[PDB]
Amino acid sequence: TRTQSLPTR
Amino acid sequence: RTQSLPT
Amino acid sequence: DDREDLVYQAKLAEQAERYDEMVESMKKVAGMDVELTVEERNLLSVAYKNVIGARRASWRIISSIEQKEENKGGEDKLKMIREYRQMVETELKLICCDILDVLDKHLIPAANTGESKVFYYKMKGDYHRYLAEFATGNDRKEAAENSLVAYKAASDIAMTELPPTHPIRLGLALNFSVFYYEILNSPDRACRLAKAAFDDAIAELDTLSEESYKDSTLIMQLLRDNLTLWTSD
Amino acid sequence: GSTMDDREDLVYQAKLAEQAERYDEMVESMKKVAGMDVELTVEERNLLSVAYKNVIGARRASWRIISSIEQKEENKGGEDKLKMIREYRQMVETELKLICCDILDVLDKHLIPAANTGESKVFYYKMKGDYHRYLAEFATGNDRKEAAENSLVAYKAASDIAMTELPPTHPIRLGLALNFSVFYYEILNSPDRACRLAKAAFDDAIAELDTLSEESYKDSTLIMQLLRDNLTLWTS
Repeated sequence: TRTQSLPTR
Repeated sequence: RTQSLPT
Repeated sequence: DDREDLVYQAKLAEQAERYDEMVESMKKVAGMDVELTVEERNLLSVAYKNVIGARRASWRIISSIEQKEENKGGEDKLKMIREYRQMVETELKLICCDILDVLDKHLIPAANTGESKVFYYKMKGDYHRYLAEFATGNDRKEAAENSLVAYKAASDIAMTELPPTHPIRLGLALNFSVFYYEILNSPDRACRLAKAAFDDAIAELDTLSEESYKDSTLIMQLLRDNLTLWTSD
Repeated sequence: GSTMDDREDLVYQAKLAEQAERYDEMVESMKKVAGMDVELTVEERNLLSVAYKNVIGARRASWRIISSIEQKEENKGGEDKLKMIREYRQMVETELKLICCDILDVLDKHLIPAANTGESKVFYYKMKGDYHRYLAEFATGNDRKEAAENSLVAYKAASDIAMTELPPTHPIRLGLALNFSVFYYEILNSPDRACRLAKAAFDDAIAELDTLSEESYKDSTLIMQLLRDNLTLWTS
């Protein structure tokens, strides 16, 4: 898997 | 819905 | 080399999903007045299908919003919505005329094989059909007629150059049947073509290659799916 | 003819552009709203954030794919292919700079000077941190050190406002902790600080989750799950 930032719409 | 040839 | 570099650029743009640039590269290739390889043909169609598809999706959404607002009665909202649709429709005409021009001025005159001729005439059929999706009045009749002539030409070459199980022939039948139903409003003819294509393929299903089986069977079931849906109506 | 008519018309266009998924136009619209030097509504700042995120994200994805291809070719040794690849990467990087600077100027000249609530200040300083972080993603040498500093300072400003003005369960606060921890991990390459940030944010929110409403409960728990996901991955 990979790191995650805040998602957007 | 109707569907045509995909890409 | 220019050609080899051009094709490598298109493969990068496809990887990056930057389809405007992929169109730019493959268009230079088609202008070379040479028989394209299967790979280059795929690159070309993918580039244009993606550029046009984004607009086709935007147009359908905006058209949907316009209907809802027309029911509601928002006059000011409708003026902006319509202006937006007209802008997207302008983009659509420009993309279509570009590829249609390339097909008539370079690809078809240089086409060297039966499958490639079928391929290019099917593209002509597709992109005139895309014009007809949003045209109105005379522009609509011309686009529909032009689409029909291209599709019939492809079919006539295919019925003599490709086995009925060939994926390009099948994909031609699929898009042509969609045209009959969606543009000409002929469910009868649409189903007759789809079923005809399905039956001719099934009769020679032993002719399918292991590699063509995946593509062909997926296409033939799209024909079956269309058939089921159209008969539902 | 008034600015308020213009504003509603601009916001309606952005909502159309968003539906049609034409984010270049949605950016153009939301940027015009931001130029009026007013406090944006929650809706307007969301539209603006979505518009810029989609525009930059397409390039960020293109850049990652091209860099991947660049690595593969460097291993193979194809210099001529690499000349084309690097030209492509550089073109995408130029788009990235233009986009990042565009919103960063909007933030510095219009949004932040007019922000009057805690939510919106945290929101704008977090964006500033985000877009300086995107610059740092592909920068090199000094430009990279500078982008990293700008990102760090902006995130620290956002955090200083957030810890005194937003509850620890607040989604903007949690989302700030998420992106700030990612910054520690991906830009500063400090996994320890990234974890300690994620864990602290997660723990403070779980303690007061009972006060959370409903719509904010959904958004908060979802961000807490991203914090937990990143933690499990980094600790793996």
